[PDB]
Amino acid sequence: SMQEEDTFRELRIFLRNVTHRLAIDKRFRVFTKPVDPDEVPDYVTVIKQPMDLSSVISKIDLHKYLTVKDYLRDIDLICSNALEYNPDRDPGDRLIRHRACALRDTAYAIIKEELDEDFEQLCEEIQESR
Ligand SMILES: Cc1cc2ccnc(N[C@@H]3CCNC[C@H]3OCC3CCS(=O)(=O)CC3)c2[nH]c1=O
Repeated sequence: SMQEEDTFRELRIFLRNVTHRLAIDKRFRVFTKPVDPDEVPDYVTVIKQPMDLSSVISKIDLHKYLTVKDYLRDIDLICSNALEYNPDRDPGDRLIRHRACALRDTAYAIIKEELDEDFEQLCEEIQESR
């Protein structure tokens, strides 16, 4: 219905705003675009589902997220990919891992403060009806 389409449009607006606020944070620059294979050639072989904030924006615009839970799965993926690919004790690896956890924590904190639980519940119930 028109009301359900209005609901998902509001969701997309909300998700674009959250994602933009993450994307403009200097700490998260490394997560804004896909990994360049010329810089990191074994990434594609090690990480089976690459995810980044530009891919998240594309997925929002392709109507791929019907709930905030589905969106947070991809944010969690950005984080888990970083922990998997950069597991070493070296400062480079430790920096990106800290940034990855910060990205995750920041996304969850924004959502905790600004997502209405009844709005998310509505999204989930519409999704479950399809
Ligand atoms: C998304 C991503 C991008 C990336 C780009 C370059 N190098 C990586 N990993 C290196 C693997 C071996 N040890 C050093 C690591 O690079 C650390 C470096 C810290 C600064 S940063 O801006 O977070 C880019 C990664 C990278 N690992 C990644 O997971």
